Amino acid sequence: QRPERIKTTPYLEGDVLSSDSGPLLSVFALQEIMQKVRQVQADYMTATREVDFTVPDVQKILDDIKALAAEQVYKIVKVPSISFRHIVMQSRDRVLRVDTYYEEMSQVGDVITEDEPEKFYSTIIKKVRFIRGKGSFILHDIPTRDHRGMEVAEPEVLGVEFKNVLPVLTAEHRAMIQNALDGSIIENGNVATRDVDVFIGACSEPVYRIYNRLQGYIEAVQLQELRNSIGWLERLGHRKRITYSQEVLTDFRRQDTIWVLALQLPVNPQVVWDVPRSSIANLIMNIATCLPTGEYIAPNPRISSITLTQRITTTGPFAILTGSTPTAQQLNDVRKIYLALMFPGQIILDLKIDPGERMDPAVRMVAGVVGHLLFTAGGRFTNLTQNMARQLDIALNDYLLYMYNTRVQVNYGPTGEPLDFQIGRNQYDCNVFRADFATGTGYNGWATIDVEYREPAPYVHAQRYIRYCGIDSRELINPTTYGIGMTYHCYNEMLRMLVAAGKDSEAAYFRSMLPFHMVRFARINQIINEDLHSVFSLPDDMFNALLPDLIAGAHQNADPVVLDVSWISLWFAFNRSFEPTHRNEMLEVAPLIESVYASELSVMKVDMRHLSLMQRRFPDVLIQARPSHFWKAVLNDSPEAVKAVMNLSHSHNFINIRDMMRWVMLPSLQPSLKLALEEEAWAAANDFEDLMLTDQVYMHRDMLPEPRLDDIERFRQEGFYYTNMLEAPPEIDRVVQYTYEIARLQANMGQFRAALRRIMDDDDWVRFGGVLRTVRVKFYDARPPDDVLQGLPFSYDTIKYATETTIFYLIYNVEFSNTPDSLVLINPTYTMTKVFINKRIVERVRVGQILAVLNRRFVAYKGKMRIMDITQSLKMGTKLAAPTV
Amino acid sequence: DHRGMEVAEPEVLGVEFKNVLPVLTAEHRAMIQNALDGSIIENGNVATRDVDVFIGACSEPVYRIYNRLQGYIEAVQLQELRNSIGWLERLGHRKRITYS
Repeated sequence: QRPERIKTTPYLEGDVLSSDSGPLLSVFALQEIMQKVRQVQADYMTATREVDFTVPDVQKILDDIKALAAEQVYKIVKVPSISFRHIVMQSRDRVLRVDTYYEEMSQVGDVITEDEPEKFYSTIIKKVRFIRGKGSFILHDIPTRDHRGMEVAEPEVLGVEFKNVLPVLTAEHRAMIQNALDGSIIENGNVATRDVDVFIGACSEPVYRIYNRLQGYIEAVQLQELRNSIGWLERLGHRKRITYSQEVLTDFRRQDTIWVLALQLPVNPQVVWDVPRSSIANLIMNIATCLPTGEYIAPNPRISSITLTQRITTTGPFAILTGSTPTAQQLNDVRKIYLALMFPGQIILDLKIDPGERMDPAVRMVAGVVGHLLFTAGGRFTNLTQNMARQLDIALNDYLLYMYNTRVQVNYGPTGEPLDFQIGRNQYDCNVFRADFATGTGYNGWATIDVEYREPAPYVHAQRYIRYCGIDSRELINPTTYGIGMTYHCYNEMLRMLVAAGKDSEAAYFRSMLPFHMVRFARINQIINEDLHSVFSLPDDMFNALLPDLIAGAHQNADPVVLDVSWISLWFAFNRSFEPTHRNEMLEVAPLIESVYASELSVMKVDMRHLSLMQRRFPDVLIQARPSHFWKAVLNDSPEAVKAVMNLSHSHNFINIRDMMRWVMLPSLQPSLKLALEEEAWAAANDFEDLMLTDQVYMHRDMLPEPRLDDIERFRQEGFYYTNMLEAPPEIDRVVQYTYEIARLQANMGQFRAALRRIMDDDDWVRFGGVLRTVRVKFYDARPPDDVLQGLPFSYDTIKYATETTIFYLIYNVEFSNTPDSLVLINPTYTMTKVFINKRIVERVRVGQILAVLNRRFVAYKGKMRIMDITQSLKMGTKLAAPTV
Repeated sequence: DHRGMEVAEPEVLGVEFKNVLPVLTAEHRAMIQNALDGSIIENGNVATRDVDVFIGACSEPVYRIYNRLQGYIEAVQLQELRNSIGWLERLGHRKRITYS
């Protein structure tokens, strides 16, 4: 089906040794990363905080991330919720109308205190989430009826409840209310073949804001964005060379369907790579979601030995090594070697030292020979540290200087550095094989170009093409040279140096084994340039800057993971090739996962950015705050799958204040429906008055009124009531301004009570500003208890400044038996506290204006329509009919 | 934490005045509280690593020993590990020993 796996000669056919896949290798890498630090901390004495290093189930986390995409942020209801109610007095033509939104809003979060900033942040987040959840809804299949040839909405869909006020009315007011009810006709309702119903109802302003924004977003995002997303998926599949079926997607849209779309494919990769200390997590995710499934193939057994007669056979130089089998640890080290090879700069190999083994000394020398032509230490990226390179150079020197045949002449140089000599009759110089990271003189990438740029990529962050030892992937299909002509510079120099050293049989063996080596790196290049291209790959800037930081020893934010291997593992990995067989199971699903992850991260970031200014806005309320407090507050109300992805390497125990403060400032966002709704709700929540907590609290000595009851029915009709609600605050003059510090200092000196009493006797006003307080609302028909009649804004426990305050509405009731002087007392009663709110909550309104809140325009889809979520169809394998630009 | 900046708790300071607070009057208690709130810790950089620095109380010989130990640690962190590892590498090259 694909021409690069067609084998025409038995040279490339060998027995299967083992197999590996992405889900196994990711868990293996994480386990070997964590076990190393566990062993190091166990062996030596360490002084650090107690943290447990465990390994999670990556497959379950990926499944949870995928399942997160099926959730919906909106609701479909027949009627809107009630937003207005009424309270009926003894009056016959006046009622008290109350807006229910503020009353439900006042009881959402915990009471604000002066010593728990985390609870304050949690309360703010919960209030914003409640506003967003209530705001977003879509109307569908509203009930209507017929009246005089017009379509009239039922009273049920209207957001006003007025059933309890009907009996107390009179004939004229009932007729007026009935006429007002009958007048709310459905606009353009007399025509057929419609799609929406337009009418007039009542709703609160903050909910109306999110409703309008949601309707606008539903109208805006349409087939064009879906076409763009499918086109981007088509380009990505074209790069990945995924096969396509003969089924295509058209742009036909049924007359009874309305699409929604909450995600987009062109994900800004920066949002992924701005997360602090996320290199390990991104690498693990990339291995988990992109690595294919393949098996290891050994070379053909006939390359080493051939038979001329039954008792005459050619013998190879490494017959002892090739007649050996690995153990489990050596197999693990071979897997580590291949894992380091398939990721250039993010994984770096080292050496493992332990005295628990007895190995033949020739194994180390052969490994030192193999490592020079197996690994890369060039001038653009490296696969190993400097120490391993030095050890390999020393091993190569030991192999060269040890002779089991007749000795050849050698001339030593002035310095005592390894490989500093000339060997052989023709005086071949061995100084070029010593490691030099500036040019990569002794390893692969000696005189070859291994990183190039060909075409713009679907992912803008990664544009590089890797070519190990100069092999292009097209050489397996359309070669440009014969079998003899396949070579490159470093390997040829290795062969010539081996010949000059008097070792001819080893040179012949390597010359025979070269094409298998070349084909193996061709397959590795194809794998790294075809399937591993994803968001979680390293950007070009960090990839370029990795090597100079390692050379200079400077601090870097993308420190590679370093693993160790054994000597025989180099030979074992040299005698294998990785040949993929199946593609990854989740290859065509990953971009949706990345989009969901980016959208959740963007929502979290905007929440942090909006909460970061609270200390600057209100200094006295958040004295003991840190960024970590609202960090925990934001993390406590997020999906757990995103947190699991973000904390693969147990990073959250190590971020300090500066790192998270840096991350919040970074301007990168991924737009989505959830982000738009959250931003709109946050914009509606900038005014703290809508959140029902304020600092306009006053104290002024006032008298509970004693009206003259000279005409009982007149007093009943006028609708007398009392409240501590201030319709307008007093002037800036004749008021005094108190502060938390001033009040605390005066209270600690035993002077607060006297000062307040002296102010009160002067008939002035005092403001306890600077501190937000939770406000509640209560209604009373009799005299309220002294807990609220003579309450105070502060409590004695030193004083507590942030104490909740209750606005109370007292309703007067009189009988015919009351004398005109039946409410007067010799000693007056006093009430202290008052609260001013610029909004309008409870109003005394005449019965003729009950239905005067009908000033909102509502559009509702009909009963024949359907609303579907199409975000699950955004898969890589889908191909559209008419291509886009 | 106070007013957006970090302070040191009374325990980490090298004084003991827990048993004198009960008998203090209001002005003296307020003054002591303000003075305690006035102990701001700063951040510093030694051996390309960040540390906290603050003000405390100690006796002269103990402070001298502690200062010498701190200076020795600071000098070690930027020269001695590198010098020792280089010497290990040279000795292992000479005597044919591999050091981990």
